[PDB]
Amino acid sequence: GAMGSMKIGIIAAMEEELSLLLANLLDAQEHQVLSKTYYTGRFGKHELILVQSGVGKVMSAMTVAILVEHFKAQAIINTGSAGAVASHLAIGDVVVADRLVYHDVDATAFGYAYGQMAGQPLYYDCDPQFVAIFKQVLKHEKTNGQVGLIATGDSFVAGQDKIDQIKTAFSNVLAVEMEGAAIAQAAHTAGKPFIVVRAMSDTAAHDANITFDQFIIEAGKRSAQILMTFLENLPV
Amino acid sequence: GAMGSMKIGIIAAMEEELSLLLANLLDAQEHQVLSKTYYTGRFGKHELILVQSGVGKVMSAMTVAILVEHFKAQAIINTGSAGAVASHLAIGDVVVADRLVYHDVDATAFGYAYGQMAGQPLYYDCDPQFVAIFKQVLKHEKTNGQVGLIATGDSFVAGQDKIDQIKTAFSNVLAVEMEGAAIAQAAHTAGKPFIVVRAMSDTAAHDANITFDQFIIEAGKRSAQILMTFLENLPV
Ligand SMILES: CSC[C@H]1O[C@@H](n2cnc3c(N)ncnc32)[C@H](O)[C@@H]1O
Repeated sequence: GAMGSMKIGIIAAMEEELSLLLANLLDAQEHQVLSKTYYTGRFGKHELILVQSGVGKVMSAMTVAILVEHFKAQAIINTGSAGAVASHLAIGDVVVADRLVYHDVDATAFGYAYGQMAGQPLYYDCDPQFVAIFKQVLKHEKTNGQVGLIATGDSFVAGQDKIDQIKTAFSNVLAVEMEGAAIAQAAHTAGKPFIVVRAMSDTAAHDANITFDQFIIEAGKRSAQILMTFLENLPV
Repeated sequence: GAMGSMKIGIIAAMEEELSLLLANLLDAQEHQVLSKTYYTGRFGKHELILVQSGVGKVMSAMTVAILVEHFKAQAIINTGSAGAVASHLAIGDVVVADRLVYHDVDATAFGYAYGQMAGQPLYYDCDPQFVAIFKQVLKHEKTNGQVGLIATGDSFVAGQDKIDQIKTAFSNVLAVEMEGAAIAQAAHTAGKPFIVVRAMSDTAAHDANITFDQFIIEAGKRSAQILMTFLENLPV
């Protein structure tokens, strides 16, 4: 592209988390690759490749490999919903991850840290460039958006017992979801900068499915709006 | 004749199996993609792509995505070793999985069965021809083995109480390991037939007096030999 324009891959697990970004994409074109639809186009000064990956670690990690190998993405961003687990964090609030960790990985029998996949770091560090820009977006909005740790696992967290297990393991976790550390692990192995941004759909309580169904449209929308302000502020 | 020469991706976890397969490839070429090493060449009537397996769900999902998109694999074979969890299996027996399931996935709040990923079946199905052909190789070579279920999660499960929990949840499980169902979920998403096979490194009672890393030296060679027979018996 011109100057420092980037090709940015953006992954949302579900339709509600990608619809608004698609409504913003200029010069859009669909592509079918490994049975998923990728949408190329422009936003602000950058080129995006959007995809609805499907939920969880395997689906999201496949889309990072194809975004980098096939679409030549230079950065990877995940957006969508999450369950709020920290104190002082409500439904509709935004968390931008500065680090990702798995809460459901136990290879401690091979002498790894709890949460650490073999052959990987325990924490995946979001790009510090992107964190600083998103930190300034949240600041300018002047509400309750936070930057901190998001934890991932292949489970939808719904109950105090699994909140307590996660916070015992990682006391500073803000929110939980099913793709952020998977996308971070994949983009880290590919050598490309990444970040995760989420808006809270629920508080991961025993009946969190009912709350998620109420708020998933809003959570997808809110995460996407913050992401677009970041893209407007990412220079070239 | 039918589909002709099949491009087959082989994800081999045992380094002595991968070295023996590579030693048999015609026109062997080395390739780096997303920082990982793949070998392409021919064996018998087929073109192969060989790669060392990574560990866990995310590295498995990237490997299948790259084998299919970059190298145009039309089928995925994943081999390795794992301890038995069913009582009747002996050290060195070969489990040919016909189904894979996750033991560590909980989206039950939404009404899914335990183990079932959102948007997926609870069990993934290995290709029925590949399962029959492998079972026949074992029979022809008078090598003991069994067809059945393998359960996967992003943990190494060392505690027997946790093993018994997985057996309570999935009654017919023969063995538990860290990549098979992610290979299955990724290859199925891609629309490619696949199969997962494991040599049993230990019995359910832990009778082995050789370690896993020692077991896989000679087992990797045995598994390479069985695989090359399977590839000779895969029709064009
Ligand atoms: C339908 S499975 C839940 C989907 O929404 C996100 N998510 C939203 N709230 C939660 C929660 N409480 N626990 C886990 N993942 C969540 C996940 O990353 C996944 O894509």
